[PDB]
Amino acid sequence: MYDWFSEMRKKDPVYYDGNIWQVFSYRYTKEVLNNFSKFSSDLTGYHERLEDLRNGKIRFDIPTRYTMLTSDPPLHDELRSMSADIFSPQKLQTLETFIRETTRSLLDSIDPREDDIVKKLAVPLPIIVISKILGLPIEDKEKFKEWSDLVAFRLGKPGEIFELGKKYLELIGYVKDHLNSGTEVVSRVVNSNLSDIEKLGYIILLLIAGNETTTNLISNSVIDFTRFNLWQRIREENLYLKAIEEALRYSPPVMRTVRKTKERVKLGDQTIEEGEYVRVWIASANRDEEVFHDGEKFIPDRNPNPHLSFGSGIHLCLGAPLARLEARIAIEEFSKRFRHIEILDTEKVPNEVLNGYKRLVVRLKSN
Ligand code: HEM
Ligand SMILES: Brc1ccc(-c2c[nH]cn2)cc1
Repeated sequence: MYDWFSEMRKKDPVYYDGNIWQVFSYRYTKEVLNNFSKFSSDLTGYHERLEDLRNGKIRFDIPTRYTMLTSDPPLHDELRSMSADIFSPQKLQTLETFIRETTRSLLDSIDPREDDIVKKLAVPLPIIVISKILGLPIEDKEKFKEWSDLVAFRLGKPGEIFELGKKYLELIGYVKDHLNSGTEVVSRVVNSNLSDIEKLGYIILLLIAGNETTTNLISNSVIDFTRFNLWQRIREENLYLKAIEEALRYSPPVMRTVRKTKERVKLGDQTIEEGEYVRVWIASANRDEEVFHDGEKFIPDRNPNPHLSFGSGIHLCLGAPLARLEARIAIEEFSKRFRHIEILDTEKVPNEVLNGYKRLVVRLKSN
């Protein structure tokens, strides 16, 4: 991947293959993400469908097509304003003790002789925390893991990031069943003037959409710290903050995102017609030598680090404060708890957009 990224950054940072456009450089990736009025996120016809969702002309549709992720202002801003305070660093910091205690309890379960830390640590932690945050109970741990795994790039369905089918219908039933038992942010959504379809979409987005990405950050951090032999230096030079930021830059859990042009636009030397998909490679931008000195090197105290792994602009990841907090606490506690790590076996996430591990089997020496 990354050698190809370098080639495109050098010869062809803005590339048309006869179907869609792909962007590989930092400057044009950032330009795309921030220019919401020319590069639209409404890939599912949310704006076009809004009135008939709300007046009930549209009776049946896929709830997760219609969330803030696939909308433009003002609809986007109005949606996000209902939960933006909950996910701010100021408000999340209350949760620090709960997350730290949950982490150490997950660490307890680890057989240091041989264990899968994706299965023991990285997968359960985001699910437990978001369930706490939303007041939506984990009734079946296995169902919640399966629901979290529904998240995927979906070829030919732009904007759609959920695998559908029987599992998805079960998720919907679950949310309907616990609508009225949630915390205050859930109540905001439920009591709003959104259509039922939008309400379901919104709740599912918050409950499920962030689990695997956060799991992937934790897994990728463990891999990166181990492979480049940084555990001691990070521990002793207290580099947790900047090291996790560098893991974000170097091993982005979300490799790319996409936009659709609202009008003819110019991006660098190229002219993109209206109604074109523009895929923006976060992973490649994150190594742009014009922005990051020695971009191919993992530097645990890297500074500055304006990486695009949470995006940029108005859609800048709502969960970024939360993901940073969980990851930092997970790594800190893990680092405090174990002296030595050997990677015994790995299985990557196999598909296009998500970058992380299905299995991470390690041998550890505890203190
Ligand atoms: C390491 C973990 C994570 C990474 C790398 C990540 C990445 C991203 C990226 C790149 C975007 C922008 C997509 C775009 O511009 O089209 C985004 C948006 C979003 N993310 Fe995350 N994310 C993470 C964790 C989370 C978590 C934990 C949650 C929820 C609890 C979450 C919820 C959202 C939401 C709701 C949006 C839409 C924001 C909007 O449209 O205004 N993410 N994320
Ligand atoms: Br495919 C895919 C792309 C982005 C997600 C950002 C995602 N989740 C939370 N923030 C999830 C799946």
